[PDB]
Amino acid sequence: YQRFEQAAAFGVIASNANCVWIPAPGQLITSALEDVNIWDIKTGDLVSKLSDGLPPGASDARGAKPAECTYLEAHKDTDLLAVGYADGVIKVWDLMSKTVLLNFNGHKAAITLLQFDGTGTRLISGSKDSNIIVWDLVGEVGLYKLRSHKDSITGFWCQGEDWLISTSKDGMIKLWDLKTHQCIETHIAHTGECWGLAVKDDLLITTGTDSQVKIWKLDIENDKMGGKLTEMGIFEKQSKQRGLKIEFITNSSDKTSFFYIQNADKTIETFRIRKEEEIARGLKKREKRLKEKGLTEEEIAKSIKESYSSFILHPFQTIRSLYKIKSASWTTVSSSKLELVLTTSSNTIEYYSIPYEKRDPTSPAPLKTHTIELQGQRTDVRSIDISDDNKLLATASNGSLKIWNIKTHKCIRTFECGYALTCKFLPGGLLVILGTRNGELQLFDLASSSLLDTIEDAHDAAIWSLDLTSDGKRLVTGSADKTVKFWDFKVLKLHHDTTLELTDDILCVRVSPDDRYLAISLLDNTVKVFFLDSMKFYLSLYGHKLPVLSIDISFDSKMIITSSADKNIKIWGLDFGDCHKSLFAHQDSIMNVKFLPQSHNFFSCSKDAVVKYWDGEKFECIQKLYAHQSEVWALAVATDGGFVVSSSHDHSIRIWEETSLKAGERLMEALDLGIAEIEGLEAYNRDMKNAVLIAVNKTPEQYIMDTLLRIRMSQLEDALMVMPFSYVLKFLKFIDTVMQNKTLLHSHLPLICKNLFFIIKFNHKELVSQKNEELKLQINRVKTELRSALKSTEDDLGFNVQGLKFVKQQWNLRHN
Amino acid sequence: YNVGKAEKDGEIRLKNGVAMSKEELTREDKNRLRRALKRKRSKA
Amino acid sequence: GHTNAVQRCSFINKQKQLISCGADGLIKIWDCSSGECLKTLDGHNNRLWALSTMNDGDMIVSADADGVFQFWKDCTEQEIEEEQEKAKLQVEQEQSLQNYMSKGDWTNAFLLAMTLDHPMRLFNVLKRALGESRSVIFNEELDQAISILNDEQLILLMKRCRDWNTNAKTHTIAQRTIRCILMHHNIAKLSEIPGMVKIVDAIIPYTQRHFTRVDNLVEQSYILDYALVEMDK
Repeated sequence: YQRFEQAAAFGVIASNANCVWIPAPGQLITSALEDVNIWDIKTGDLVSKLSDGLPPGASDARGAKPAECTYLEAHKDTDLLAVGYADGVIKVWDLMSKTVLLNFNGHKAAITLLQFDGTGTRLISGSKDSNIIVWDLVGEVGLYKLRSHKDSITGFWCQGEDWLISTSKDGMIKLWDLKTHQCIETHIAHTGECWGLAVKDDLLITTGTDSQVKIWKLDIENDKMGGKLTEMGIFEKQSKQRGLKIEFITNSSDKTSFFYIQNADKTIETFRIRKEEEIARGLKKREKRLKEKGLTEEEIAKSIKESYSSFILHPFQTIRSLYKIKSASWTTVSSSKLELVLTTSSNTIEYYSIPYEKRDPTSPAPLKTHTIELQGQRTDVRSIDISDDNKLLATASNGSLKIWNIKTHKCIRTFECGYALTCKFLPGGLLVILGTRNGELQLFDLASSSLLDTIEDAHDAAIWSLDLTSDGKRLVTGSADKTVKFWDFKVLKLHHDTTLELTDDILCVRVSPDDRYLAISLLDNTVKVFFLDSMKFYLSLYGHKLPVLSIDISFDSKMIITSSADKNIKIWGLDFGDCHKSLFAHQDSIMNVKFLPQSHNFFSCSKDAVVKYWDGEKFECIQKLYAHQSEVWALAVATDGGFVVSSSHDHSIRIWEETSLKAGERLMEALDLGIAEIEGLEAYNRDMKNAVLIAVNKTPEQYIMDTLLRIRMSQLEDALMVMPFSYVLKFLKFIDTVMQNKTLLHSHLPLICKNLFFIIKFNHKELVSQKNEELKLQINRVKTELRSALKSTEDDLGFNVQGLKFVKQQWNLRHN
Repeated sequence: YNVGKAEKDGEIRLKNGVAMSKEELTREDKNRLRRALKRKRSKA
Repeated sequence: GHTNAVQRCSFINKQKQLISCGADGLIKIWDCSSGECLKTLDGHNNRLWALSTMNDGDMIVSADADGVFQFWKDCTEQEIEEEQEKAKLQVEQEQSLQNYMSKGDWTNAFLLAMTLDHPMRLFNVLKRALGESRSVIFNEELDQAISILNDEQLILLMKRCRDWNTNAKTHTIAQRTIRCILMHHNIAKLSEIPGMVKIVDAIIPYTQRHFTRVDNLVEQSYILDYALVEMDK
């Protein structure tokens, strides 16, 4: 067999990620599923597209869906782009070279936020796994992990090396000490989640789930053990939905500050930071108004605290868009006007300009200056088709019908229509016919670029299916009104010919290539085959647990495939209607199945985002194609069979083209290292008057001590017997050095006693024979501190047992 | 007297004599304790 | 769910809930959407014929057949605030506790661990506070902290000291803390605390076992003395 590989992917302008604006209105960097698009806002054309490589369908290609981009961060000075993916992988991209420089893998979940430091040598990443990791770009390593948060990292602020403020979906705000790698402060930002965080000097603003927005002052140098973050006031934004992102921009000329609160709904609410003189002017005025009202000074002071937020903040303007907003970013700040750029969940980029003078804007609503919409569709494509010449691809979606050039991938024409469900080219490639959900049939002409005819009363319900005979003169349309209607093309207008009334709703109607059979899928889990010439009932196919969603008939009119919502593909013979094989193809409903022309091999797409290549004779899956991120709604096969086009819920149109040591010995080694260091320091100090230990970061006494602890007690006594006498003198020296460290002595006092006494007992004879005066002093010393440490513990034990006994006596006396 | 189960519902007390409040335990400590309990009940 | 006849039924919280009274004297607040009894108010000992609501059920009055009125006031908003303030305080104490341990402020970290009831942290605070004293019982500040403990904190602390004592690897920390308590408290007061005696019942037998040990270790330590005299020969 031949392999199918992703030749091209297009139709996506902005996926589920943020947008990065770069000055030249300048260019915009947006995510396109696994790839990153760079757009030019003025022209609306795609400048460059970043793709790592490994096209889907290749043998080297991975066997799962590629990870989508989730966050985009670009360091303007260094011309680097950091891209975070849904699997927790960070890829640093050389924007000039359009290639991957570094690859970081430290997160177990999707990356929620990336941030270059000011100097551009260190990169901070937050992910849905609740960890913040600070990377070293020059070193290509993860410096450390910050692991206090118990949920996804929504936002964080780090403008200095010393401190970091982080927000998470668990509703906590945490101040980090980057030099100690610890959390110093923790406050509950909001009663539920906490979603937004923007910091400007001491001012700090956070947004929760509701309309409440809190204000805090950031006094980093307070150093009281608390109060580095103190809540000031609460102000309610108009939008009741959660606030996702907050961003500050300052006007250099006037030092004025503005920010927005991007809402989960179709609104961006902008605000202004009042200058200090305005606040003082307002404070004096409001005091006069309240004083004139007769309020007491204490009440006036309390009122000012209640209305504290209003003094700093002024609601500036609200931006309303036709579609839900996915991300927004400040572009340019100037005295004349204020500009914003945003991306919607409906696959478009919008540019907004706000002209203003002094406190308030000049115009009631913002000015939409630019939009990038031509190269995409707002709603998901429900049906696609390929012209007989294999050059034009028509993609019908809810509200628009767009037509593309398979070679250039550029949309040629756009037509406004209803909720289109099925589309098919007429022969010659010059006309298109749609079946809308309202029961309307719409016919379009490409050269005229306009609609020729509309039949409003074509069907009483949704036209779920629509097919054409090989001659191209007859049209068969199935609808949820339980009827099949035959139409003729006469010079161009459509005339109703006949009606076939069936017992249940109709989901698919297919005409055999030889025009002899007509297969109809019904909502009662059956497929009915008719003789097209006579409309005489021929066969009924039974065996699907759930309704059949697609039908296709082999080129020689011998086999018919049926795919259903029960996840099974059934291959039938038209001679008698017997089921040759039922294949458990996909893990979800199978939406479309098509035969490859002049062959019995067929393709299948399903809601599980997989396109599979099958052998119609061996009933085996040839190739699994993992490229789509969501449901694949429509599929189309070229007349030649050269390529297969699939469109998915993710707004992407993809073209597939045919191509050890034992105890005692470890102790002996530990003694050699530790006592070599101890002796070396002792000799060095006397004159004045290693790699392993440095790596473990332990003093020589502790290194030996840990080795003793790990030795299992059942092995400990026998391990010490193996030690030579030369190592026993080493052992005694080690005990001598431990005696000086009282903290280490009492921590492991019983263990040292058991070991020391066993060594002396086992080889007492050789110890006494030695005439070393230095050894005598060590034993004299080791005796004294050993007794005192033991007696101290015994003194506490003896004191308590008598005292606790006395307590019993008094309770007994008073209660008996 | 013998050390038994933790009297409070939010604490784990082992027969070793060490008590562990669920609040103070890290997520990593809690996971291994849960898996350790899973082994204990399995053989039981 | 009513044990007897339901005499009154009125909607509260707009469509969300329904409140009903019955001859069983019980007022049940139901959820209309799910049809489940969220709350049961029992302030009457007889049948309830009359039930009036004001401000969408923010105020509810029910009259018993005996002649008793119950003026119910909604307090869901009040109760959640108490929980939020309690939760806010707990988060502060946790963070302050961690900071004190890292800084080594054992005297302050001891108090927080007692209030929050964190045994592992309490053990580490006492264990490492003891280690510094090796280099009256613990410290001048920390002994004072133990002294000011009230009866409830003492009983909790002695329960930990009881459990730590059973293990020979951790009894040392238990003995000194007990020694500090005896040395900085009125022994008469300690006896009167209910349950203190039963806790002291468990400590004494284990203390005697630890005393029999260690004392033997003192005997074994004289092998060094016998080594020295042999070397002197």
